[PDB]
Order: sequence, then structure tokens, then C-alpha cells
Amino acid sequence: AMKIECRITGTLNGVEFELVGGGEGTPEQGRMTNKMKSTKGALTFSPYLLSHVMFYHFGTYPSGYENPFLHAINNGGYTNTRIEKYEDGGVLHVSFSYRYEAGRVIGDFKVVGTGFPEDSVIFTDKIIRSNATVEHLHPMGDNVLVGSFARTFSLRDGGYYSFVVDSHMHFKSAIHPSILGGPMFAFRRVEELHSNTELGIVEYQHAFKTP
Amino acid sequence: AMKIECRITGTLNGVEFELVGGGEGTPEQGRMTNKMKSTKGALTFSPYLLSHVMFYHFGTYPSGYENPFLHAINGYTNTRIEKYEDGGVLHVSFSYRYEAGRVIGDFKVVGTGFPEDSVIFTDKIIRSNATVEHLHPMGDNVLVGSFARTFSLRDGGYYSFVVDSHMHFKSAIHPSILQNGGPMFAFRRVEELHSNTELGIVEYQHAFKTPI
Repeated sequence: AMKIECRITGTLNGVEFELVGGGEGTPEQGRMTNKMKSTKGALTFSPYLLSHVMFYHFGTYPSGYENPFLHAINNGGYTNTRIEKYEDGGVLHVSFSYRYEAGRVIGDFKVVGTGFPEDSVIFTDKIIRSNATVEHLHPMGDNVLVGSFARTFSLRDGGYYSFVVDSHMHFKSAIHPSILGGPMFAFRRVEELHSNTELGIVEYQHAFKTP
Repeated sequence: AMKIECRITGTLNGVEFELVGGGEGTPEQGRMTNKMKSTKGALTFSPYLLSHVMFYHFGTYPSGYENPFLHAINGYTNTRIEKYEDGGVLHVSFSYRYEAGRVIGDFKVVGTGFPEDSVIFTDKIIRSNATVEHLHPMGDNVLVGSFARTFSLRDGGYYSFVVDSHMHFKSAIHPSILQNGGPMFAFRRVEELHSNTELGIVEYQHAFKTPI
């Protein structure tokens, strides 16, 4: 298992937050872990908001295909920048940066969250989980993969809090020879163990062309 | 196989179009066909743009799980906002009638903001590619959908768009999917047989919660 180091720094409605930690991931089973502690006391918002923020390297890819994020570690790497629009008007701008220190992945993530109303679900602890997603991935050129997924949280009362994410993965040294005759799909799910101060995920990622 | 009747009207940058026809659908196979002909001469834009416009009824759903083809009825509307990478926008509304063991659709599209050098007026789209839509409920009466989609181009590139859908159900009309712990995903793909004047699709629709 590759060791994971992670730091997330950011602002939510102007309110600063930061957390640090890490874990382990193994690309072979498409599973990773990550546990991180806040460095600034209890979060002002639902810790579940950050599950999909707290490593695409650790996804399984179908038989004749190689995980292009896993592949890029050995050649220039890649960045990910996402724009996440939430149903109550909230918006997350998230940027993902990586450095690699011999069989260990280091994440430095920045998030900027704006426009969540005072009565937003994220300030209320009603989120009990996040649900699974299937991201649609396609290249726009040799160096860029464009992603799109909708995602939901289940609420304590039974309802849903939803968002939509548009991602731009900018690679340094050309993406793996798949590239390129249609999209790839990435199924993801998490197991979450959060307090307002200490967050934990188990994430599974499996890419496919056909289900 | 249940019979399908279909009409599609609207405008692309003001230019009026109308297509009429139909086909057949077998919900247990998750397969349907549809053949339609333009009534206003040859289209001013790629016929491939209409593939995902020319019937969710004909989708397989996993071990019950039913498919809201439940209607029956009593049915649903679909409204989609499709945003294209060129700046083009398609506004599409889907209406259905059920007269006698067959499904009849009357679909309306408004296309705007497609630039003069847009792919859609060029003939370079050779096919449309597969999708997986994410479906989740909004309060018993509304199903919200999201999918990105691509057309493959003759030069080997891509022309892409994203779609946000709102499915309004008349009389709930979700049991197995309302009480679901999360989203449903619907995998779709097509085979296209288009001429610019006469359009043909074979569509496959298969829903799932996992994997695959």
C-alpha cells in the first residue's frame, strides 16, 4: 500500500479552516484510507462536506486500460481543479496539487466555499452520509481530462442535499494511451467516520467503460 | 414490444425543424428503436444532435427496483437544459401520451448560441457516445438527473455537453426508487443511422446502483 500524506486548507463563507493527516491506498483493490485532524478546533460546517475532498491514483481500471493518474506519478504528474455547485446556491472551488516522495503521495488541497445560506444544510449536522457517484471522464486534448459528476448527501430526515461538479485535470506530460474512443466512467463510494474535529474516509474507486 | 410514436419540433438559432416517426421498445431487454423523418427538408444541423432527443420507459432496472415506466398511470414530463462546450444551449421538453398499449411522444427543442463555426453545422460528428446518468429524488414528485455526454468527431476529437434534467411525476409514482438509500445510475448507449433527412436510433438503457 502506498502511503498518503494530506493537507486541506481553505475558507467557508470567509471562515478559515485547515486539516492535516493521511493514510494508505492500494490501486490494485481501488481502496484508500485517509484520516485528518483539524488544526483550528471544531469545524463551522458539516465534516461530510470534505469527504470527496480528502486521490484518483487509487482507482481500479478495466482490463486493457491503465489508471492515468497512477501513471502520471512517474511523468510530471497532474493537477485537479473542480467547481462544485450546490443546490442551495453554495459553491466550492477546490484545487488539488500533488508531490511524490518515493512511494508516497502528498496532497495539498485548497478549497474556497461561498454562498451557502445561513440555513444551509452544511451548518446544521443533518447530513448523515454521502452517497455514491459515477463520474464521466473524457479528454479535451492530450493534456486534459474533463470530469462531470452529480453527488448527494443523505439527510437525517430522509431527504437529499445535492451538488454537481465540473472538473479539469491538467496533466503535465500527456495522458496515458487511453486516450483515446469514448468516455471512461469512475464509480466511487465512501465510508465516513467524522467528528467536527477529526475526519476519516475509506474510499473505493472503480472505473469502467461498460457496466 | 410496445409501439412508439414520436414527433420533434423546434428551432436551432431560429431555423425551424420538424421530425415525425416511431419504432418499438422492449422494456425487459432495455432496448428500443426509433425511425423519424424530417418534414421540412434536410436539417441545417447534424442529425446526431437529435439522437438523445428521439423514452426512458424502455430501460432495465436491477432486481426490483421497477423503473418508473410506472404510468400506468397517472404520467411524467421531462425538461432538460443541455449546455454545449461551444456555448450552444438546448432547451428540451418531453411530453407523452398513452392511447392503447403504445407510447406517443411530442418533444420540443430550442437551440440557441451555437456559433457559426460550431461542430453541429459541419458534418464532423460521426457518432454519440455512452453516458451514465445520476438520478436522485426531490420530494416524491421530482426526479433530478445529471449526465455529461460526448459526440466523437471525424478528426478523432470530442464535442461534449452536460445535461440537467427535471422529471415531474403526476402521481407518485416512486416506490423502490423513493426509498432507495442513494442515487440510481442509468447507463445508455445508441447506434445511429442518420442521413440528414431521415433519422434512426437503436438505444440501450440499463440502470444500476453498483458496480460495474
